[PDB]
Formats: sequence, C-alpha cells, structure tokens
Amino acid sequence: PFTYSIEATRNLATTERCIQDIRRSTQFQLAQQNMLAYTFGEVIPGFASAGINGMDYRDVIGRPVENAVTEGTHFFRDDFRVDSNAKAKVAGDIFEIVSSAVMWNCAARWNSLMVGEGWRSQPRYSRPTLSPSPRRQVAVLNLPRSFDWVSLLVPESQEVIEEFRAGLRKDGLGLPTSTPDLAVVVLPEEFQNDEMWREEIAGLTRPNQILLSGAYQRLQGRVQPGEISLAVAFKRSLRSDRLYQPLYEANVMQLLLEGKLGAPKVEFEVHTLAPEGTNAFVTYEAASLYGLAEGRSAVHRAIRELYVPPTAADLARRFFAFLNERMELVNG
Amino acid sequence: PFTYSIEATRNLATTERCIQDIRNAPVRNRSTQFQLAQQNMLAYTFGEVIPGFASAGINGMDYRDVIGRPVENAVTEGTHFFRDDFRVDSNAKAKVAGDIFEIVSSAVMWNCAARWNSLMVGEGWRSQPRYSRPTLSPSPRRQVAVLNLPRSFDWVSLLVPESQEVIEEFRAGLRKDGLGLPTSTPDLAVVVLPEEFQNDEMWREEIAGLTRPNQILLSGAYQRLQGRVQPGEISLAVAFKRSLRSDRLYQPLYEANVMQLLLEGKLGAPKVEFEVHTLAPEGTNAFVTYEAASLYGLAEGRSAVHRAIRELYVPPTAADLARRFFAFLNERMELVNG
DNA sequence: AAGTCCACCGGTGGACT
DNA sequence: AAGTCCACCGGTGGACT
Ligand SMILES: [Ca+2]
Ligand SMILES: [Ca+2]
Ligand SMILES: [Ca+2]
Ligand SMILES: [Ca+2]
Ligand SMILES: [Ca+2]
Ligand SMILES: [Ca+2]
Repeated sequence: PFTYSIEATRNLATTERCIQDIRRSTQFQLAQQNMLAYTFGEVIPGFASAGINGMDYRDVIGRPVENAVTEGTHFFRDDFRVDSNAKAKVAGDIFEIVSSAVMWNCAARWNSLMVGEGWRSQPRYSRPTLSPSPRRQVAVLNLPRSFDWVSLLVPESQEVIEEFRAGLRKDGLGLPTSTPDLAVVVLPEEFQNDEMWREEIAGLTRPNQILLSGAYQRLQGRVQPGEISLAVAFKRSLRSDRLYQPLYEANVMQLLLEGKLGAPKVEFEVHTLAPEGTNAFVTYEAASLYGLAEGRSAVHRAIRELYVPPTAADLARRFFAFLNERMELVNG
Repeated sequence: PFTYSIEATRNLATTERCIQDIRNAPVRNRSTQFQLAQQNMLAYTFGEVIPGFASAGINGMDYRDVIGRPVENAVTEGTHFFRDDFRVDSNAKAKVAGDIFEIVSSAVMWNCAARWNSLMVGEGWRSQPRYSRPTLSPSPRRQVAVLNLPRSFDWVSLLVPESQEVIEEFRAGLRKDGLGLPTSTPDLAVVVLPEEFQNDEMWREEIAGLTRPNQILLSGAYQRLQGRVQPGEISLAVAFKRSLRSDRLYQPLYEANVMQLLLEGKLGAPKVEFEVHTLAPEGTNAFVTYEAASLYGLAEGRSAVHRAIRELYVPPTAADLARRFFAFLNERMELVNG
C-alpha cells in the first residue's frame, strides 16, 4: 500500500516482494598452509639469519597474515576484505605451527648431539652440558585437532586408564581427556637409530608441514607414562575466560599420569605473545588439584610457567635449557 | 609514474596524494563506529517484559528468539537512523548477545526466587503465569537469593568471615611452597537467604521489567550478601554460555572443581551444584565433556564421587527455565531445616 | 577523563566423512 | 562432495579510574 504495512508485506508471495534476493558467506579465504609455505618456505625462525632469529617474535608470527593481506590487495584491490575472525583463527594456528617447528629443529639438533654427531654451530647456541646418550633423544609432537593424548600411551597404560574410567562410566561419570597443542616425548627405544629425528628442516614447505603435523601418528601407542616430558599450550593472546582449557587439562594429565600411572611431575607450560595484563600470571599459579586432594604426594603447580617468547632465538634457547635439565632424569 | 611505484608514493607530500582522506575521523584506540548500548537495549526490549512472567506468547516462544530480540531491535533502529552507514562487528553482537543471555536468564530466576520466597514466608503461591505449586513445607529459612555476580568477582567473598579465614590459612600454607589456589566466579549464585534478611520484602517482589533501576537492583544485589553466606548455603551456581565451542567449555568446569575442593573438601559442605546453560551446544561434544567427575572427589578416594557439572541445560523456552528452577528449589531446599 | 581491565562469543581453514 | 566438527582468538560495553 502507499503507507508501508508489515501485514501487507508478510502476505506477498515470494515473487511479489519489492526486494528480490539474488545472492558460508566468506569471500576470500586465508589459505594458511599456503601462507606458511610462502612466508616460511625457507626460514625457520631461530635457525635462520640473525635478523629473523633476533626479531620481535610478534612480528615474525604476524608476517604471514601481513604477506597474505598484501597479496590479496594486489589481486583484488578495493574488493579485498577478510573478517577479523579469519585473521584470528589463522594467526593462532600460525603461532602454534611455527613455534612447534622451532621446537622440532631444537629437537633435531639435540638428538644429533645425543647420538654423538657433535653440536651444530649455525646459528650459535650454547652446547648442552648433559652427557650425551641415544636414550635421551626426544620427539616434538604437534598434536592434531580432535586428538586424545592418552592415545600416545603404550597399550598397557591405556588399559590402566580405561579400567579406571569403566568404574566411573558405570555411575554416569567419566573423565574424558582432550589434548595439549604439543607434547615432547622421550623417543621410544625402537626408534633411537632412525635418521629422521635428527634432521632439521629448512622451512615450512607443504611436505615439511605434513611431516611435523603427522609425526604423532608414528608414536601413538608407544610412549611410557613417564616419557611425556613436556606439554605446551599455545595461545597467541589471552583473555581471562580463555585460560582454562590448559589449566584443566594439565590437572587431568597429572591425575592420570602422576596419580594412576606413578609418573614424575608432569611439566605443562603455556606460551603467549600477549598476556593482556597480568592476571593470567596469578591464575596459572594454581596448585595441581590431584596432588592437593590426596596426601601422599608433594604438591606442585598444574602449569609450570606462563612464557612470553620475546624472540624465536629465546624460545629456542629456553627449550634447549629445559632439555638439558629434564633429560637428566633419564638414564643414558 | 605510469607503473605504480611504492617509493614515488611514499615521497608524495600529503597534498599531492591521489587519495585524499576527508573523513576527519577522530583517531582512537578502537575503530568502533556505532556502539550497541546494551543496558539501553535491555530497557527498550524488556522494559515491560520478563520472559516466563509475561504473555503466553513470550513465555512459550523459542528462547533463542527471545534472547535474540534486543540485538534485532537494535539493528532495526540502527538501519533506520544510519541507513547505509550502519555497521557493527560480529564481535560486538557476540559480546552483547552473551551479556543479554545471562542478564535476562538471571532475571527470570530472580522472579522465580521472589515467587518462591513469597510462598516460603506464608504469602501463598502466585498464579500469573501458572506454575506448579511447590510441595515443600513453607518456611522463611528456605528463602533464597539469586545473585547475578559482577565481572571481576571472587565468589569466596560471599562467605562468612569465619569461612574465609579457613581458606586464607589454607592458601597461606600453599604460598610457603610457591603455590596458590585462586578462585574466580560463576555467572550466578543462588544462596540461602541469611537470617537477618528473611523478613525483608525486597526478596519477595517480582520485577516488571529490565528498566535501568531494575537492572541495577539485580546486578547490585550481591553486595548486600557479601560475607554473610555459610559454605553449605551456596545452593546453585550457574554459568551461562549462549553458544559453545570445544575450547570455551573449561572455565566453569575448572571453577566448579575449585568450588568443590574448597567448599566440600575444606568446609565440609554437601555436594556443590553447578550447571551450564546454553542455547547452542553444537553437537554432543559438550554433553560428554561435562560428565567429568569432580577431580577432588576422585584423587582423595571416598565413595559417592559426583560430576563437577551436574547438567548442561538447553532452555527451550523461558517457561521451561522457570519450571526447572522451581523443580530444583523444591528438591534442593529440603536439605534446609524449616 | 582517556585508559585499562574484564569476560562476552561467532566466523573462520582444514580434517573428515 | 556438501556438510559437520574442531579449536583458533580479537573487538567488544560497561566498570572503574
Ligand atoms: Ca596442532
Ligand atoms: Ca576426538
Ligand atoms: Ca592452542
Ligand atoms: Ca554478571
Ligand atoms: Ca578480581
Ligand atoms: Ca558466562
């Protein structure tokens, strides 16, 4: 009608409406795997030029989205547009994938020394002092979406845990396990002469991406409860509500690995580039609840540290020093 | 030059640039252009309506639609006044939709508590709308307070000082070892009404709408109760999450665990009831996650281990939300002597 | 008072069917 | 393949200063 009317409008057939609709809604996809291959095809931060190794880690992790934005602008001009939720999702995966690659190369360089091939000198990092041994080799495992960390355990340990859950599921309870982003594990005895674990990679090409992202498959059902040496959760920035998955999961890991399988203190740390204030530091001082609730065990922190890598080299240095220390707990 | 050059462009004086910014845009930390004024939206949309205590049409409507109505009205106003210029980020809608889900639902529970309290002090059972009359023996010591808790809150501050000292002395022990056990907060706490307030009419009045004074009454209520609740008088804790993601399940799971360690473990309280409300579970993932046993209960090793989170609840309508809460009170408040 | 903190969640790329 | 599931985080309104 001349004066607008909701009733009249609601009564029109679809094809009689004044506006005809002729249209996920995403327009330009951030191809994150392509982005890694492009920006980090030939660079693993902390193992490249002193410039990249020493650079503000936030700038490094941010480079691929920046390069992708520049690419998009070139090809699509003033039509180019991506949602902040895209950038957010990709930036996070990139933070995780890249740091896990730094750690992979530290692991390779450390394995190469454990096995008696000496200590690679480029770039220069202080030579670990621990006495070398094939049995002190480690694997860095970037764990996939949907993983259950329990699947790393030798089958006998899964049974122990499974039985324990049975008792619970019978009464409507359970104790699901999810997953940290990453786990470093002592390399299984059977793999200790395999060459692959000692080779540093040149960059995140697609083949190398697959290598790092699928390495967990090779160790599934092979790790002793005590041989899970470090768990890491990466969160590129924090918010107060986003802190708890790693805190909770570390608690569950300590309960099962320390409590039910008698393993040493489980080391679980969080990495972020933007703690956005200081409360997360207080939050992650929380004592491990299992250790508290029962009396037999010395109580320690669920999360050992909230770490803010300044540079890629500092991340590399910190892992090395951790290995140099944590691996002493393993007979050579 | 004919072929675009980044350096030539850099060298351009600002008055020589090809694009001339003429916005006169005030430079700020944030790039927001229109704010969703959430307290204003609550007032406009629910000024005269508390869902579950309004019209048959509202009480029985899909609760997703009720909760989504303030943002929808807001978008209407916005496109009316600002036409093509009106844009807000999905992140603004997420923030405001979240707070609205929690504030609205907490207001439904406030009205329930009032109607409940009215019955408990012997003033009978209201009928508009119609809810099943409670079978539990009325008593003024079975009144409850619904507390929408503030951002930054620490739930331990509700507890009577005698109980807070136990906790602090426990934490002091932990600190000598370089440990802590911080506590955060659930969105909402239902607590037994302290004696001193059991004759206060303000706990028996139902509110007509979320006008700004009512918003403030509800959101400020916790202050009145700070330091006056016994450990075992914390009857229900609720976290509201309008939708779920697998990574966003854990604050309430963790906090419920901490509440149970301290309240049940250290203060002898009975099972701590703690539940999540969502309108969008996105699968069965979270229902499995929340079957998790209370970690405290386990590790120590006594019988009758229970879940940390009692239930993941998905409110079909506001009416159902009220019914459930009434049903809960009816069963839970029998643990309290008349 | 501009700035900082707090806690809100929805749109995303890739794995999987 | 057409769809669902997973787990990523940054922009936000209001409190507090
Ligand atoms: Ca991963
Ligand atoms: Ca899974
Ligand atoms: Ca992560
Ligand atoms: Ca609140
Ligand atoms: Ca606080
Ligand atoms: Ca909430």
